Amino acid sequence: VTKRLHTLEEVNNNVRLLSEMLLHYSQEDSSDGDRELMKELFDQCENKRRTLFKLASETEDNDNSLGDILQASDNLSRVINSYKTIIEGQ
Amino acid sequence: MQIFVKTLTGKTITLEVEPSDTIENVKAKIQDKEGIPPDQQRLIFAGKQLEDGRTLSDYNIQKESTLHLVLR
Repeated sequence: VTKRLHTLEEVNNNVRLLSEMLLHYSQEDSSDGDRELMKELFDQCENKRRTLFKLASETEDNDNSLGDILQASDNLSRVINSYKTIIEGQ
Repeated sequence: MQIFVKTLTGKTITLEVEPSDTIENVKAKIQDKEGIPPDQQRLIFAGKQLEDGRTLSDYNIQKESTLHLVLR
């Protein structure tokens, strides 16, 4: 399979889902399963933010959706740093 | 009973299962109608993954409940 684009809804779906497991996380209780699938959602957030930037790079002067693209990326960025300051430390 | 398995794209597939059905069985049902290999499937409910060993009854999944599917 090749690369593709992700809708705004899907972006929020990925964000909310990660913002779901991060809360239901416990270094002690949480097993390897939860931890593993959490890295997938994170890597996927990482990948979506990238495709959004590709969209942004092909934006034209006075584009009517550049704002949304960047907002979505911000959200992906905010939840990606949560998987950082939590799963790691900073 | 009837449950709803939501994908990240917002798609929805209703599966006709029983409180007895194992997580491995729900993944196999999805493969039969969607064709997605159980290997690439990862189900989530309440911020937790679902292991094939456990059953829907174990995770307390009621009718019309909504699971989350995440491909690799």
